[PDB]
Amino acid sequence: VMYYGKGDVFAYRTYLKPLTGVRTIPESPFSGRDHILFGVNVKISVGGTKLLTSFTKGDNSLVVATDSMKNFIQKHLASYTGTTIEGFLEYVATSFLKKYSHIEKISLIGEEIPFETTFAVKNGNRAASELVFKKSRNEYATAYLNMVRNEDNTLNITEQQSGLAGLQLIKVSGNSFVGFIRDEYTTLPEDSNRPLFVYLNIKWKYKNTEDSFGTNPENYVAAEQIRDIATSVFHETETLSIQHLIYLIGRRILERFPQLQEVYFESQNHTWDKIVEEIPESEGKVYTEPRPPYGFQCFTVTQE
Amino acid sequence: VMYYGKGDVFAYRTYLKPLTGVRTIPESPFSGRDHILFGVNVKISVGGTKLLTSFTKGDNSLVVATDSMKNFIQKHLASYTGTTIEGFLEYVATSFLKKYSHIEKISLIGEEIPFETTFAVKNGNRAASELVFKKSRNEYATAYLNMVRNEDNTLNITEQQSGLAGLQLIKVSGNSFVGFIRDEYTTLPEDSNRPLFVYLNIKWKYKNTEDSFGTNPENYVAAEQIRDIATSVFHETETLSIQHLIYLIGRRILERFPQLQEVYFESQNHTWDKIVEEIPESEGKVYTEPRPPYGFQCFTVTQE
Amino acid sequence: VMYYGKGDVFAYRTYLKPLTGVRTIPESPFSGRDHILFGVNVKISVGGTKLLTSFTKGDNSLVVATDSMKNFIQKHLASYTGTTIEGFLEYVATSFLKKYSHIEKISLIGEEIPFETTFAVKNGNRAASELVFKKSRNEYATAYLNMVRNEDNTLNITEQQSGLAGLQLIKVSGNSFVGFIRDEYTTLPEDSNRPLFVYLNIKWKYKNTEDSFGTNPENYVAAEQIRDIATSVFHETETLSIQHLIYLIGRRILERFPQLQEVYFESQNHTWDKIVEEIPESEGKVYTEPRPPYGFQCFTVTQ
Amino acid sequence: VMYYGKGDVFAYRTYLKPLTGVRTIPESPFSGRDHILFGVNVKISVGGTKLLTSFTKGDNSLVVATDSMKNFIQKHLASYTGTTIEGFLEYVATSFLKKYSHIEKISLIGEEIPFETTFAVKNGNRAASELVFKKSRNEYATAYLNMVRNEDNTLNITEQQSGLAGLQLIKVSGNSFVGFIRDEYTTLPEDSNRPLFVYLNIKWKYKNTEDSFGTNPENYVAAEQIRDIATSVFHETETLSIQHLIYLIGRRILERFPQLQEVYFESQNHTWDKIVEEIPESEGKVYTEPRPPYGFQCFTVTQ
Ligand SMILES: O=c1[nH]c(=O)c2nn[nH]c2[nH]1
Ligand SMILES: O=c1[nH]c(=O)c2nn[nH]c2[nH]1
Ligand SMILES: O=c1[nH]c(=O)c2nn[nH]c2[nH]1
Ligand SMILES: O=c1[nH]c(=O)c2nn[nH]c2[nH]1
Ligand SMILES: [K+]
Ligand SMILES: [K+]
Repeated sequence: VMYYGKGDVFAYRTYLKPLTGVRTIPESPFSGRDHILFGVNVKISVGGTKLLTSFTKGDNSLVVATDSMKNFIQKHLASYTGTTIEGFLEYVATSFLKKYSHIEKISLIGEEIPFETTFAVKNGNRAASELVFKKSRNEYATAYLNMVRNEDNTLNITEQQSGLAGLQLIKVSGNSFVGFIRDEYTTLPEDSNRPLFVYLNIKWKYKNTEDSFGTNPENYVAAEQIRDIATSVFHETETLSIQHLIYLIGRRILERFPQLQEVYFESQNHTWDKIVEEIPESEGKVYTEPRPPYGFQCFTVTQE
Repeated sequence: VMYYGKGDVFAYRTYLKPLTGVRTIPESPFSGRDHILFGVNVKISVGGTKLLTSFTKGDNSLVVATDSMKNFIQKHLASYTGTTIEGFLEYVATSFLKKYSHIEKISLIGEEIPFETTFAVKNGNRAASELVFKKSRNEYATAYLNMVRNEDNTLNITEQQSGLAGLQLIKVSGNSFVGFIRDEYTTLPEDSNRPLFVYLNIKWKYKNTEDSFGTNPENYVAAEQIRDIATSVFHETETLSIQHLIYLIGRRILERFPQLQEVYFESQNHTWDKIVEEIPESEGKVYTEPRPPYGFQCFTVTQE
Repeated sequence: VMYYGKGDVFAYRTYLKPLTGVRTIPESPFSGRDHILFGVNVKISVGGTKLLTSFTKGDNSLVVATDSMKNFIQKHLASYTGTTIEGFLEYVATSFLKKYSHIEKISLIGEEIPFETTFAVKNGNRAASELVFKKSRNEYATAYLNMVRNEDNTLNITEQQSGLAGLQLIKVSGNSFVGFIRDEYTTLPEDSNRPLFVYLNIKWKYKNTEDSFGTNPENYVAAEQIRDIATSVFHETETLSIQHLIYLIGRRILERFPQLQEVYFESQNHTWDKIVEEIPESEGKVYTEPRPPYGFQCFTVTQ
Repeated sequence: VMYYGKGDVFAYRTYLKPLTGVRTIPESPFSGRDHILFGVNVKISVGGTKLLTSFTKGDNSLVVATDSMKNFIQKHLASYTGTTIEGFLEYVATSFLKKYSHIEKISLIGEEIPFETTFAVKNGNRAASELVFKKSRNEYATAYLNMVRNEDNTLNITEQQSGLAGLQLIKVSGNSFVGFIRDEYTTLPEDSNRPLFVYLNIKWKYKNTEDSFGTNPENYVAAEQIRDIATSVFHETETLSIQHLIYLIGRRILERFPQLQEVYFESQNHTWDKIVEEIPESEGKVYTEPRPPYGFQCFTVTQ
């Protein structure tokens, strides 16, 4: 292996072109993005056979400084005329390979830095502010792109993936975990009604990479829509396990977005431990945080 | 000093009595709390002269185990019939001093563990779920209560404070920082239009402790309402500094809630560094994260 | 309350004057610091009645920018000719009040950013490198100082405290927790031999603030020495609780350092849950991490 | 992809069999581990075609609960008679596949939870305590293993890697970064003498997986030895970049350990920004923390 690059390249852009013209689904009100404020955290990795002597001999002649990669990304966010993180990565990648002909491969990650709207009173009414936003440390969209230079100096995308990370969902009832193996290693009781708490990271891959860019926005799959599918399916389903839930989420995603080829889940179980099972004159209960060990699941659903 | 206790006592309750009957303000739609899910992280500290030998001699005779304090808190969340974190702390404190007559002082912190609503489709329409909620790692309500046992075995509250913590607000324009001291230590340029990014922790104290409990909910001051005041005032104000902003927020809080005696702010400056000042054919700009050092302000506004 | 300032002012200096000739105690090999690399994270807070209009009116006329306070701290680390964090804070505080006559109060915290030695082969044998150091995320020294301007324009230190933060110690055996209250709320079993795991933050105050500066190193109390007292006392003591342990650590500190007036402890309990009590043909056991709730204690011992 | 498992399975064992008799290298004093306290954080992942319906149908008939995998790991730390994390993973993997015939693949990660010795006064002199240890949040050893069941029902290790994570090293002088591309995107100045601060994660693969287990300790490669090679090489080398440094560390590792097939590096640059270039009557400088963006390098050296 031989790569180098820059991580935590934060870049915040005001007044990116808005995303509109999207295709709606039943599970989501999502209709676009205003883009008054657009934040992204970028990681860039580059490789190429001609970088070998930068390691073996300390020869920096063909080294693009990682600080210069940071400048490149931040300057390109200023000149980007598109509407998605996916399209921003394509713009950076193509531009970088065109600039540096000795680079054979570039890999990019972009993570949304999300902001939410806030309320303000003016002119006699309360409305969402066009100026003041709230930083969110909850779920966020992601994008991944890898591009190569071939022998003829043409460029090709070699992998693209979009995602939603950091979704944390708890369903207070309507979940069971029963019927698992009971042997000399089993101390977990069967539970016909648990408050399942799952962390979800969901990633999708398009059949046609062009649909990821937003240039024809009706073919874009928005992380907001994926989020809303996940919450709807969790609500709708008497869950039998996390494994069962994520399969059903993935099936719904692929049904709503026929332009997707596959969806990949990384899930974790953070369900609370029960303290009080019955409260006089109430349907409530009390729970608390478990010990650190967490279950996890990794699963792909494909159109096939 | 001589105290001991338990921290990170997480407790999650389903179906707490809902908070309703609140008094509204122009800046906020807030109208109550459903309390389908109510999470709190509690810290308890206790003291008393009769605990001295637990330190000086290793005599545990009068030691309530900190693990038992955890049980006490979690069991009392199950039996709590009120509607606020403030009232929950009062219930725990009074109950604990009544149980343990050798304890002279108790201090409690409760921090909300907030959950947000999610969307689900059922019966032909999309609506907010009554079952599936999203864990929020953004701003959260707080409460503080200290109670003492006097010589006659009567109990008194000796300090109460409510709060909002973890609010992170960025205003993209309409903020200046000019006119500060320019001497041999000054390298900061004057800036007539910066994207001010502030972290806010806001705490308030009631004139009458009873109003904090929710028993007559029209006198309660909700953290949600305080949040919405903060965002409105930030939007409304051409800010001249963070100091200027927080004074104005505090004045608005005290005007809207005459039952409050004072409000206290801890603010931090996290404003981004500018990278690109002018973009062809756009009003946008690009910014990035600053170096670690952060400014901060601590300020009290009183009805007087 | 009316204050403002700057936090997370990191400042690293190479080749600070070495601290040498500190009086040793039996529990610790410490006698000084080479200061090839000296790192500190500073927080500065300032107040004064003349700052009122910066809040009430948005008037920045008397505002020293917090960015300028960062420059002030960093430049003063370059000009500091002393040997301790405590003395550096005094130098910053005195200098700032002398510079800015409208400021009536300054509070400073300094937190060591610690670096440990590493091995390098020099002339065929391993020795400590004089160039390569390892950044440590374990325990670190601390210092606090509050200085005011009086009505007669003299400057006065009103509060000083030094400390050791982030010490995490686990003693595998030789600890009990028995005899506590057993009532309706008690589920914890008594334990005559637990692997007590404590986090310790230890703070001390000097009788004479000048001793904190290091100018006469013989009277300086080093956080490294406090660390080694804590480990020695934990080892020597069949503990009966954390409360019992911290009292005994405090007494030993005050006995070793008669120039101190007080020692203050903030401790937390992080003892593991036992999973396997007996292993064939072994004295060992298996444990795991507990649920999140943690006990804590706060206690002052005075000289 | 179709896998599931358990993460953050902490397990602490007292009095694991000591690791002794490891062949030493010049850069390191390491020859063994006392194992009075042995901590590991384990992650387990399992797969098999017979798990399909647990996802597609909600059928838990063939689901080993992830909670039960936690019990399995913790009980096997109690019964483990060997001396290394690598060997513990092999024991868990073999045992799990032998127990659960429907599982075709198991992947394990083990991360050391390191504890350092402390001083106690014993018979009038400081010595290392045999009871009191300090939890370290610095560098730690790692191990990875993937084992499969073949069609003929033999079990086979398909991947093994050991490592050292979290090493943070700063060399105050004797580092340059010059000669890189200067074009429209370049603002970084050349620097002939920077205080290079690197984070290093170093991973190695053995030619013969058995050598990783420690059964013949003479062939075991200890993370402590890798650490000390890295510090020695950093000290000895006038570095020309991180890229140059990690290549040289890798070559030294492979020279010292002919039983290794490869070494893999993940490095990050955290070098401070210079604030004060010259201090009167001193060789020292002042630096501060940079903005967040960090450089990184990934590189394999092969035997
Ligand atoms: O949904 C779950 N899947 C599992 O595999 C599991 N194991 N323990 N609890 C569990 N819950
Ligand atoms: O609002 C601000 N207040 C300050 O005190 C300050 N100092 N630097 N920047 C600043 N911004
Ligand atoms: O040392 C201890 N002190 C306490 O107060 C306590 N409570 N539970 N366990 C404890 N251990
Ligand atoms: O050692 C370094 N390698 C790099 O690639 C680099 N880029 N900026 N600074 C750097 N330092
Ligand atoms: K819709
Ligand atoms: K309203």
